[PDB]
Amino acid sequence: AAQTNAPWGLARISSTSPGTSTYYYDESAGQGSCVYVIDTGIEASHPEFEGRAQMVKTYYYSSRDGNGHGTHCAGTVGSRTYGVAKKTQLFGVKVLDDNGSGQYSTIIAGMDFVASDKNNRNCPKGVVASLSLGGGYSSSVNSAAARLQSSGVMVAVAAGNNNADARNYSPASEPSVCTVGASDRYDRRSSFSNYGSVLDIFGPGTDILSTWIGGSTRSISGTSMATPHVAGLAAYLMTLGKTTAASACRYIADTANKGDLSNIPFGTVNLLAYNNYQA
Ligand SMILES: [Eu+2]
Ligand SMILES: [Eu+2]
Repeated sequence: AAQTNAPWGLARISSTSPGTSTYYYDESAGQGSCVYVIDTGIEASHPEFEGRAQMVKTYYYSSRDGNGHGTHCAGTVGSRTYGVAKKTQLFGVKVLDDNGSGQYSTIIAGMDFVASDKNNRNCPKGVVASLSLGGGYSSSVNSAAARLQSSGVMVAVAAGNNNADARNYSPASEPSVCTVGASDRYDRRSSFSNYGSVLDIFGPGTDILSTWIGGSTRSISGTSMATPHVAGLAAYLMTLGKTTAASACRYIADTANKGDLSNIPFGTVNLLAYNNYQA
């Protein structure tokens, strides 16, 4: 399948070079997989989700996304026009308030929730969790992310936006999950992206168009935007049978575009997520 005039990040993940505008992908499109988006919520009524999104848990007064951040990330995973895995099922867990903030105890509870809730869901091709959030180092937050991965869920987390070594941020610094940095449309590391030995992979993160609340769309930047590209790619690859939740991060790294990025400090991987699609 081919999507013409696609957002640049979708085109980039299906090409060996920058500057293309068509997203090439297999028609299976992540069907049979499930992605939990652990964030500010998802506006599940947005037409771009086609009935494939639902809220399953909130830690606040309402399950509504009053911010937009979670709806944008969910759109990059699996919306029709803006998503990597256009037929996946999306589940929202609201651990962040409508200002985009949340306490570590609530974030931990949301990860433990997903590890249990997945046993109630029909996800024959596998389960992914996308965490576009983080803060200062906490061993308890890292441990919760490690538990979620060990339970059989592919965990993708943002590296952080501090232009610093990700070893001082959580859950980015947990080795056992998939820690995602950001790149721009010219194959440079995004100017805000964290780096360091704990990063596993880069994805598109500067000027990413996706869904927004009120049935709208908007372009924003961050490692929060790169993370759902990798989460959606994992769901897509699991549906094709190429990898499993336990090994998806390693498979993505082994099959990535290598050496294409500039402004990568010594000691950080030079790997950009790539779907290896061949018609
Ligand atoms: Eu190349
Ligand atoms: Eu890792």
